[PDB]
Amino acid sequence: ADCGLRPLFEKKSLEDKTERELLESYI
Amino acid sequence: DFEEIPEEYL
Amino acid sequence: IVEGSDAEIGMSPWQVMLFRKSPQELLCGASLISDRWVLTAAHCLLYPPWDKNFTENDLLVRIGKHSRTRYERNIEKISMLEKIYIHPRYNWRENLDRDIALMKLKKPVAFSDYIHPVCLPDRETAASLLQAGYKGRVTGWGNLKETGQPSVLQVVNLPIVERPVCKDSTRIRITDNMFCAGYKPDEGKRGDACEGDSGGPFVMKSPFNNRWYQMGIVSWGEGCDRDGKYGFYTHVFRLKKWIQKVIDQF
Ligand SMILES: CC[C@@H]1[C@@H]2[C@H](C(=O)N1Cc1ccc3c(c1)OCO3)[C@H](c1ccc(C(=N)N)cc1)N1CCC[C@@H]21
Ligand code: NA
Ligand code: NA
Repeated sequence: ADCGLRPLFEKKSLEDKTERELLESYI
Repeated sequence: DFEEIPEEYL
Repeated sequence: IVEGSDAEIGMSPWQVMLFRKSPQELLCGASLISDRWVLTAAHCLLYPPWDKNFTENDLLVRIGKHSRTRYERNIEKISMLEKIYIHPRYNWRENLDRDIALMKLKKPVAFSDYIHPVCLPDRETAASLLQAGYKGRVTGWGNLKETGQPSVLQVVNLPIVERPVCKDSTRIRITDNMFCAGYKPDEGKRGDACEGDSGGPFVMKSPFNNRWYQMGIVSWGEGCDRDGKYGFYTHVFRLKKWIQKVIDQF
């Protein structure tokens, strides 16, 4: 249900330092 | 170089 | 992981370390997919050319870790294996086709800020994300170079590579159950998995629902971070029917 949502990031709406690199690649 | 883990797990 | 960086705390809370009991050492990476099931590479457990054949009792799974060698009191959780399940058609003779295994834990592990399961993809997310040039993320406590060892979990993001280029990079026979990832020499940037990273996850963050999916498993390569070579990954979606079967049967 909760898979893949990290307690210290997605659950708290905090981004890690390079996840935006992945997003930019998803074109 | 691994630190010892509690004997309980071994 | 070669040419990666230190992970942030809680960045990869599905990260699992497979740890040999005696002698005490890093065997491989792995992934938490529920509170009692861990996913890894078949070759981490079984590889007859090298006389590798571990039994449940031979190892431990360590979850919640950041530091490689330290016992992370109050943070990591250590769990015993109830049973190992290796893909019945894992092809260790020829090319490591279907390089996948499951481990059932003796007791459920408690989730925490540091311990949390990754999702497994369904057809649509694999179709949506497993595209040349789309980047995934590989994590592990493996070697920093082909020829030292990290203090904490390492992370590198790498683009999926076109199947023809994967094929043309190697004399191994590649199958639809594998994909490759890594930069090409003319792209400038670097990074790869290496010894000790085997079995760990290749993950992608869906831009549709903002959840992390494990699309691959670190499976094999030729050296580490060599120009013109790519890391190969087990294609998790393509073996999901076996994963489901196992979990549903056991
Ligand atoms: C146990 C397998 C071993 C495994 C992985 C590897 O590539 N093997 C060699 C290999 C490759 C292809 C094969 C094979 C063996 O037999 C048939 O098909 C694995 C490995 C090596 C390099 C990478 C990488 N550069 N991304 C990823 C995984 N190494 C590290 C320690 C264990 C050993
Ligand atoms: Na080839
Ligand atoms: Na390379």
